[PDB]
Amino acid sequence: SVSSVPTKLEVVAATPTSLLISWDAPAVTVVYYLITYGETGSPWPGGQAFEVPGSKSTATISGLKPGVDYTITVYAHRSSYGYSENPISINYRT
Amino acid sequence: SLEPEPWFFKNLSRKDAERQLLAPGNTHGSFLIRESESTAGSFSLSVRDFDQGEVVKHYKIRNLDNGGFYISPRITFPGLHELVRHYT
Repeated sequence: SVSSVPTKLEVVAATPTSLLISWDAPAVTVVYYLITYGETGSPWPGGQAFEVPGSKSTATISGLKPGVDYTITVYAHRSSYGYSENPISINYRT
Repeated sequence: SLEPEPWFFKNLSRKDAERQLLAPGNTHGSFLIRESESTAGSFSLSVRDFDQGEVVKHYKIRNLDNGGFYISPRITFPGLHELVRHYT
């Protein structure tokens, strides 16, 4: 409702300047993820983005301005090119 | 490689793109593609949009490890042509 890939996502380690995010390793094969982050209410793409390979289940975001509300969103791509699967988002105040 | 395409504007600064796009004759959603001063050998898309004045919004074209491109991680493409075709 509507369900996403990955299904669950949480911050498992914080410093004031950076975050380690972790998500449930999905059942279906993912070639790669794309991960955005930016101040809650940034437009349009959501802020800075980077790629992580499909085998990985963790990502580290750094260089964050401390005590600031960030939206962090993960997009899973199950083929080389095309539409991502339904993304998952979390908000975190550093 | 991109030089033949009309939408690619070679040797065009970010500020020059603002002037080019804001100049008269450009309807809303007028766009171009430029070399990114923003980030080394990659490209950017500049577009005419209105912000509650009229303005030029710049979007970074980000690269994938497989060589493809994306502006938004919701959709990725093999090349720019495919990206440009889609966003038109």
